[PDB]
Amino acid sequence: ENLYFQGDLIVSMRILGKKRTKTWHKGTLIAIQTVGPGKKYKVKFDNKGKSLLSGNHIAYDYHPPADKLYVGSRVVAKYKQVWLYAGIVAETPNVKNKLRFLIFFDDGYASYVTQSELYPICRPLKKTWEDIEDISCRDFIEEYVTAYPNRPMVLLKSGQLIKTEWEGTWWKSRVEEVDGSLVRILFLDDKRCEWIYRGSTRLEPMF
Repeated sequence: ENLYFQGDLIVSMRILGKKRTKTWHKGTLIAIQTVGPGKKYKVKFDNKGKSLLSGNHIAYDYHPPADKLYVGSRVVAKYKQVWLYAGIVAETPNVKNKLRFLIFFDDGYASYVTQSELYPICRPLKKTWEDIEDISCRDFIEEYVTAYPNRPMVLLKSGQLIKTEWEGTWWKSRVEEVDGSLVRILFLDDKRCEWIYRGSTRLEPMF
């Protein structure tokens, strides 16, 4: 069946859709199609083309109120070239994170963002992490979200020497900076930095 309405979605609304690049882009919802119990959403993007997308691959083009965001909420967020990329809410605003949202992006990256940097996915899966492609990231997120608020983390201080994983091996590294539940690691040989979640198994003390 072709529908005009489905939940709070309405044909002709402006929306965000996930392109094959895995980045998300502005478009118009031009059809809603059902095949038995399944639903698909046809989006005409502003620049490039039409896609027929599942409901977990479209997002509303507004910022959600804080009371609709939980740990485990499926979102699209500003990713640092600024793109929109999918992720999971790991923390909501509190004193210890200076009232920011912590996002775990689908590729394993973590960042603090503000409400104005977030968009809600329209039809998230019941287990929101189940559409994370990478099995290792998917399993990590499942454990994190379901164990929350029980969060094993390593206490780290600037100047501390540790081993950090990159491309499957351990590297000598130094803590450069700490920000909430994130640590900025300097890889000593490569002399570049990366922000990493303090409960990541990439930090040798967590492994």
